[PDB]
This record gives sequence, structure tokens and C-alpha cells, in this order.
Amino acid sequence: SKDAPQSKFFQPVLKPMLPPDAFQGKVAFITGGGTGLGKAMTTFLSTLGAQCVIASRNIDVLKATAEEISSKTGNKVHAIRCDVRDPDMVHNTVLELIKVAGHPDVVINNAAGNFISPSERLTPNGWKTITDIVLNGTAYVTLEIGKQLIKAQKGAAFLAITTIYAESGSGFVMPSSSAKSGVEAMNKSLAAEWGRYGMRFNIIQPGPIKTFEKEMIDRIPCGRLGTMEELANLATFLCSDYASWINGAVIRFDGGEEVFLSGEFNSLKKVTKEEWDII
Amino acid sequence: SKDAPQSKFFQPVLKPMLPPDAFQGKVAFITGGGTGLGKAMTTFLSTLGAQCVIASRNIDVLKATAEEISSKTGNKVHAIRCDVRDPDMVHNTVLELIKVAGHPDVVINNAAGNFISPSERLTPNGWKTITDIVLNGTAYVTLEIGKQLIKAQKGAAFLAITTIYAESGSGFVMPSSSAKSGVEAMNKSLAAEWGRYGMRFNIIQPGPIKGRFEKEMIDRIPCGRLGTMEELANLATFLCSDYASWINGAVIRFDGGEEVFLSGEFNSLKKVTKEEWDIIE
Amino acid sequence: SKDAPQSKFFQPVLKPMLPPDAFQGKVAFITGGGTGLGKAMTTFLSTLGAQCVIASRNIDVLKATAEEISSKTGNKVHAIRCDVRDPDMVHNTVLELIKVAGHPDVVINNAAGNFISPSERLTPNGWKTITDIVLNGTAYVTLEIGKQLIKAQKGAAFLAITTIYAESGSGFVMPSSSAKSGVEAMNKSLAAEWGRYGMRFNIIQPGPIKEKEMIDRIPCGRLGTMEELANLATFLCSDYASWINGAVIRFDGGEEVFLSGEFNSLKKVTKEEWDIIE
Amino acid sequence: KDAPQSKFFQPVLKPMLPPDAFQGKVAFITGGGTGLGKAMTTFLSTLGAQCVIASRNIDVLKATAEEISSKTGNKVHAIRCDVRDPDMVHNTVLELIKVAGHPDVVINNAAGNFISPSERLTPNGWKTITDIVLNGTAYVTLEIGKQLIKAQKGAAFLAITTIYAESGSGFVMPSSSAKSGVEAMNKSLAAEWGRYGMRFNIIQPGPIKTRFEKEMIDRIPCGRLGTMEELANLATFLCSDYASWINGAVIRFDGGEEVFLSGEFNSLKKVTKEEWDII
Repeated sequence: SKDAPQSKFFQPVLKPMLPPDAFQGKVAFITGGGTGLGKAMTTFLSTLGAQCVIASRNIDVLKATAEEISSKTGNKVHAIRCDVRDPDMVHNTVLELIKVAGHPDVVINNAAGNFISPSERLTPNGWKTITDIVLNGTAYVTLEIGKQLIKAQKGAAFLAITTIYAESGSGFVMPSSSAKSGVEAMNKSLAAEWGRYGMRFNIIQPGPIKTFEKEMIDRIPCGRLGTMEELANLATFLCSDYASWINGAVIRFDGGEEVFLSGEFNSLKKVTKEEWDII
Repeated sequence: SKDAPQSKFFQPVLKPMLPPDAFQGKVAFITGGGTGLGKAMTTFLSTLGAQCVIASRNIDVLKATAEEISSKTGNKVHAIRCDVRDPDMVHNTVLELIKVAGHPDVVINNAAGNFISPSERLTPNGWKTITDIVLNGTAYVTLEIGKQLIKAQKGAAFLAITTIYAESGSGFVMPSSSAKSGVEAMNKSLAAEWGRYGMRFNIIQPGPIKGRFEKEMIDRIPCGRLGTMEELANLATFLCSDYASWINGAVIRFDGGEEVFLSGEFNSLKKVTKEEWDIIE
Repeated sequence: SKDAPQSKFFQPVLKPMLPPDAFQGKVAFITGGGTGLGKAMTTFLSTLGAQCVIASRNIDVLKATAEEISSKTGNKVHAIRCDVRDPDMVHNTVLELIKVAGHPDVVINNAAGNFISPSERLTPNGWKTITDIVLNGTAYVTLEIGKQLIKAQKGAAFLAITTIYAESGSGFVMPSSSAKSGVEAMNKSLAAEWGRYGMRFNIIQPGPIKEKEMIDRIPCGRLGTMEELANLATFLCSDYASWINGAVIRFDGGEEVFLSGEFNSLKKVTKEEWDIIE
Repeated sequence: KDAPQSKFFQPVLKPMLPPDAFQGKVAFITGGGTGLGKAMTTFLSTLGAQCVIASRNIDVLKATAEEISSKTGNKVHAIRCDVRDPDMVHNTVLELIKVAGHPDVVINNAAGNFISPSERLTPNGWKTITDIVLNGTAYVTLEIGKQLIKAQKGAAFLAITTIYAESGSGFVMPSSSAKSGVEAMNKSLAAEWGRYGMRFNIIQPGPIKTRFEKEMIDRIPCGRLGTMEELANLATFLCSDYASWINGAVIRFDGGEEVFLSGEFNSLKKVTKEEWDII
């Protein structure tokens, strides 16, 4: 493939790492749970015993993913259609979650939109679409669930999937960077504010996950792209009771990409042994 | 005043620090320029020779401030009504800026809204108001001006006023923290993306600037006092001046040491007395 | 107890979370592995199948811990005396590690010293002691093992235990903050430089691990446990984390986000006061 | 030569603060005989300060002191000091107080560095860099601080680190480590020593004028290297009474280099207009 030689030292493990009943009796709510990383996280949660609820705009995709997962694990996966931009729809969706499965013990905000563009080509509407979906949508889901958990006197573990470029900034993905950085600040804020209510909040910042990646592999110390299964192991750990004292954490899941990118002299990896020998 | 004793070591200097006419021939655009921090920055820019344009919702406040500043400095201050939440109004405001003063050399995004609230008492409308004004408003201003500068083949220095709690998060100001963190990521992105177009972007993160929180805040500020708007204006004018032409993508805490004090796990041991330390030894 | 009411929502799970053979065939090297967090990490590694080598200054403590762990798990734990301040002793310790167990797959730099003091009461010797143990000691171990792994074309996962105050700074623990921040920069540097040699490097930043004043600043309402730390550490050193490199993970019950937020002290405002403020 | 956009970011080399901004003040600068230290000393002296410069080479220090004082008319004293030696640092601080006075301004700039694969570092090479940069800055800062506490006087401290202290970087790993330690030290003392009137700030430079340098320019949004005069303007501002409420701050002085390096998609600057149109 396109992987670099050092990838032999960093082979992925794709199987769930936690014990087979680690989420028995637990309820999990995953936005964007019908596709991609959301589907992978839902799959692992369901495999480990959770009753899952997935929500996004496309009910056909959600129902297909829900049947696929539940057929494989024997545990229920419920689909609820929801555009997270619509705070009234979010409110109804949370009420439905509580009715069909119960208050959630695990909340994963993963719904996102993105497109790569020179910033000077962005329109105000394109800007507002990304910030509405990523930032406002995560806020509405988080606040609505939080209010219900406070009313019920129940706690939960929340996880938001952002990106390494939320904290650094990045050209060409500027609206996504901005909205995702807002999501990070939101979760750090609520980690500090809502401990008394039993809610903890963590962030995973992914690099590139397999799903122009030769150029990307050249900037990844581990020499390969990440996998959704590995991300799901990290996410399920953070959402599990084994991580009940992990709160306000921000975890890079990136093969070393961000430390590589950010270090001023890391490009000197291209200097050969022979060139170093020659001073 | 209510200041802590060590404030004697950190007295503020309120006069502009840069040379007279350091902004002669320059145009500056300041959102929120009619009040508070925005007015202080506009005052210093005008004093140093800039032609300024201030924009916000209240035209009477803007006109009053413009007349007040221009009558002291002798340099023109133009007022334009603009709700930064409305991208069409932002577009028209930038067109007027160029028509009445010219392309800006200095852009300061300072318009904001905020309130303190338990997050569980927030409504979607309150959430939207803060994020729309702070995050979307700054984006519309920055993108609209940037596109015009690219078309004119001119550069500029941009400055955004955020807060120390954008990077840390904070309970009780969570919408502001989120929106302001978005503004930080926006500016770091454009500093990296738009160098080829001659635009640089920097961030100031203020602590509290000059009723019970204020007293407790002083106890958490190493410099022993609140900041002043004049000091903030000195920092802002420096960063927007040609003396800072190689400062780009920078984030600068202006907080009297508040954030380092807050963030350090054992800083509360300031209360331990000399005699208690002798025992501990 | 001293725990806050909300701790009921965040009860610790003390059992090892990874599968029983997650470290079968692996060799781990743990500085400070005879006590405290190092002992807890070694215990979980050994329980999960690793062969472990623990190194620090006190050979009697190390031997007692080695016997305790290996008796319970059935897997070997080797003790080596090593003062990490001494690079020649570090070199000899790494040679012995390779002879008795083999090249390590897992390296945990945990040896440290600390004391609380006003910074104006520090002496040059006190400064040197903390920085030499924490920063230079971790550098010597990491450089010595890394050079051996490069020669052998074998990879490993490295973990350094720092602290939340490495990144923030903190008064009263200033030498420790400085040394530990140096350790963080070291590991981020090598995560980027040495991935090409199959080594990855991560950091855990702990809050307080088993006082009441501290608990009131922790959102989770209790101190952390060594078993929870060991679950996080073993995950990061396991092949399930083979794409986690250069990461810095707070393990602090929320303490650092609570401390660092300008308005977080408003947690003291009552419901009635908020009603009034509205 | 510089990149095409450099014409938009031209340097201003003249001191920006008022002519007497440091009249009556005393400044102590480690490494003040060369490079950035000499530039900072030059601006301080021009603005009225009485300066004391300290490093290992007394002949260089003497030459620089005469050169500066002959141009400004303000005294510059040379004191030989290897900052690795805490007893020599103690003696140097006592001489500073005797010949000039307690310092109002303290700039820790002495450093050593060399670029090397980390696997080519020796323990002695490691210890040399950490001793000079981290221990040397600690000894200077602590010894001066103790004297200022005894006299009930305050001061502004400034440490020159680097953008790679906070990020890490391969090939400069000991410098990254030691300089990160300096950052933590200064943030710690800003929080601890407010009651004593001492504030502490950090400048993180990118590449400053005086092979890799042409490649570096392509990674610098401002399109050129920085100048020592511009750095001296930033440093004199931070050490002046105009910045008396700036404390614990860390300021990048890097032409945008760090935000460029750190952003995941910034390399898409190479995509042409026609390629973007196609999309």
C-alpha cells in the first residue's frame, strides 16, 4: 500500500478492547451515528452491550445502519431523524431518546459538515451552514440532554469528536476549524461547570482516518492513516466507567501528525545519515 | 482603590506610547468602536494620526464618540451603523468604509455580547445571540474586508479581542467562551492562509478591565488590580502598527497574570504564612 | 469521607480493563516501579502478561515489590538498582534490561522527586536535585533505550508521567513544573523525530491521586486512584493505542479545566442567588 | 531573497518607544554581548537605561559595552558570568547591584544550541544545553528575585525561548526541553511572585536574520525572516512600564510560522486557482 516502512511497528488492532459486557445496561446517544466514525463508535458500543440511539438527517441511512448493527450484536439500535441545526427538533429528539431507550449514560457528538475551500471563496451562507451544524448543533444537543439529566438527577459521560486543526487553526478548513474550536471550549466549560451534576466531558482530536493521502502519510510519524476501529476503542474507553475520573481531557488521535507538523525543525527528517556525517 | 497592596509595583501608564503620527496616512476600522475598549482603541489610533471608521448598531452613540474623538485629535472619525450579525449590512458597511475613508490598513474586531448564566438556564435564542454576534459577525467582517483587499491588491493588519477563557473554557460564560474560541481559530487560520495576500492576524486575550466579582478577581490577579482601557489600547495600537509587521498569528494574554494564577494547581498556597512555611520545612 | 456529593456519579473501577493477555510476550521497563504509581502500572502490566523490569535507587523496596507482583501474577519482575541522575548507571541498567529480559516494548518514565516550597526559599542544590532526577534522568533513560532500539530496528511505546502543572506552571512546585514541562517537550519532540524508528511517545498529566480543599476544586468530587491511572497507562502502552503518538492526556477529574476557567468560582452561587440575579 | 508578499510586511528598525522611556532604569541582560542580546541592550541603552551585560567572554562583552555606550552616552557595564555556575551567578548579581543598582528589567537570553539527530546526542551534550538554558536562567532569576524581595523592589523579567519550546521539535530536542522548562518557570513565578512586584513574560521567536533559511521563508506567512531590531521593539515594550499589566504572557514573534506549520491543511497553499476552479 502507501504506508511507510515504520508502520510495521504500529500495526492497528481492530477488535474491541474492553470486556464483552462493559456497556451492559447502558444507553448511548450518537449524533451522526449512521455513517463513518459515528457508525464505528455505535458498532463497538452495541457490541459491548449498550442500547444505542443514533440521530442525523437521513432516516433511510440511520435505519439501515441500525438494522445492520443490531443484527450483528443482538442489542437494540434505535434511529431518530434529527437535524441538529434545529433546536426544536433536538428537544423532541431528546424526549424521544428518553422514551424509547431511557436517559443516556453516554453522549457522543459527532455530526459535522465540512468542505475544503480557500477562505476568500466562502460565502456567508456557507460559513453559517458549518457553524450552525457543528457548533450550534453540538450546543443544542448537549444543553438539551444536560437539562434533562439535571431534572432526572442522573449523570453521563459526553464525548465530542473535533480535529487537530480546531486547536491550531488551519487555512482552507477555516469554518470547520472555528466551529470545532468552539466545541472544544464548550466541553471544557461544561466539564468545569457540571461536575456537581455528574456529567463529564472529553474531546478526541483526530488526524486522518482511512475511509492525496500519500502526502498525508509523509507527515504522520506512525507511517499510516488511522482506523475507525482504533478510534472506537479510544472513544468507548473514554465513555466507559473505567474513565470515570477523566474529565476535561483533550486527546490527539493522529499518529503523531500534529507534533510533526508543529515542530519547527521536524522537516530535517529529510537529512540523510550521510549528510549528518558530513556535519 | 480596592486594589491589592502589590499594585504599587504595577501602576498603569495611560498615555499613548507610540510616536506622534505613527498612524499618519493609515485608515482603521473598529467594530464596537463607539464604546468601551473599542472607543479607547479608536481614541489612541486617532491621536496617533489614523483616519478611523467605527461601526456598531447605535448610530447616536457612534456619532457622539466620533465627534468627541475627532474634536480632540483633529483627525476624522466616521460612523457607520452596522449590525455585524447581518452579512448584507456588513457588505454595505465595508463598501461605505472604502468610499468615505479608503481601504483599511487596520481592522479591529471588537463587537461582542455576553451575559453570565448557569449553562442549564441558557435558551437556544441566548446561545444564538452570542455566537451570531461574536463568531459569525467577526467572520463576516473579516471575510468581506479580506475579499476587498485581495481585489485591491492591498494588505492590512487585523486584530481580534477575545478573552483568556476562550482557550481555557469557563463555566457560566460558556457561549462567549465557545464563540471567542472560534474567533481565535479563525484568526490563526487566516494568518496561515492569507500571508500571500499581505494580511496578518493577531489576538489579544484580556482579563478583567476597568459588584462583588471584581473584588474577588483582584485577589486572583498577580498584578493586584484590574487592567485599564488605555493600556489595552497601547498593546492594540502596537500590534496594529508597522513596528509589529512580523507579528502574525500571535495570541497575547493581557490579564495581569490572572490566567497563570488561576491555572496553576498549587497557586492557592499564596495564603500560607511565613510561620506555616517554617513548620512545613 | 472527604469526597464531595457528586462523586457518587463518578465511582472508580479498580479492575484491569484490558484483555488478560494484552501484554503477553511483551517486556516493560518502569522507572520508579517499586512504589506508588510506578508499582501500580507495573502490577497491571504484569497481570496482563508482561515481563517487567523495575528500576530505582532502593534495591530492597524494588525486590519486595518484584516478589509481591510476580508471586500474584506468575510473570517475572526483575529489579535493577539505578539512580537515573547518573548516565553511566542508566547505561549499565539498560544493558542489564536487555540481557535479563530483552529489548523493552514498553518504557515508562515515572521516577521523580518533589517538594513544596516558596521559590525564594529554593537553593541551587534543591533546584538541581529535582531537575536532574526528573528532566535529566528521563532524558538519559529515553536516549539510552532509544539508541538501543534504533540499532536493533525494534519499536516501542514510551509513556511519561508528568502533571497538569507542567503545562500551566505553578508557584510553590516551580522546579517540578519546569522539569516536567521539559519532559513534555522532550516527548513531543521524539514522537515526531523517532516515529520513523518505530517509537511513539505519550504523556499523562495527573491531578491528585490517593486534601478537602483540593477535592472542592475537582469536578468529579474525589481524588483519583492508582488503578484508574494504571488502566489509562496500560491502554496507552498497548497495541490498541498503536496510532496514539505525541498525545498529552489530562487524568485529573476535571481539576485543570476547573482551575483555569475565569468564572468557574461562580459554582458557589446558589439557585436562589441566580434567581435573584435574573 | 524574500517571498513575494514580503513587500506587505516590511520591517521598521527604529526604536518605537519614547526617547526617555527607560530613563533612570537599570537592565540586566544575559548574552547581552552578541546577537539578540546585543540588539535588546542597544535599544534599552538608546532609550535611557543603564545596562549590565553578562556572559562568558569578557572581551566580547567589553567590546559591545563600549560600542553601545559610545553611541548612546549611557553606561553599559560588563560582568563575566557562566550562568551554569550558581555561585558565579550569585556573585554577578551582587556586582550588578553594586555597580548599577537593583535591575528594573531582567532579560534571560543566554543559550546554547546545536542541531542534531537526537540519537547522536551524548549525555554530556544533553546536560550542557539543559545546564546553560534551564539551570542558568533559574539561577539568574532566583538570585535576582531573592535580592529584589530583600529590597522590597519589583521588576519586569523577560525570557527569550522559541516557538518549538511549546510544540516540541525533533533535531533541537534538548533546546526544546530546556526552553519549555524556562516557560514553565516563568509562568510559575508570574503566579507566585505578584506579591513581590515581579512580572514575567516570554517571547517565542521564529527565525531571525543572522540552506534551511530559504525553505523556512516558504513556511513563513510574512515571507521573510525576522529582524533583531523588531524583536528589540517587542522586548523593550514588554519590559517597559507601558506593559505593567502584562504578566505570564507568551508571545510568538515568528511571522506566522507556527500557525502555518501547525495547521493540517496549510500545505494546500500550493493548489492553483485553476485547480480550485475545477472543484
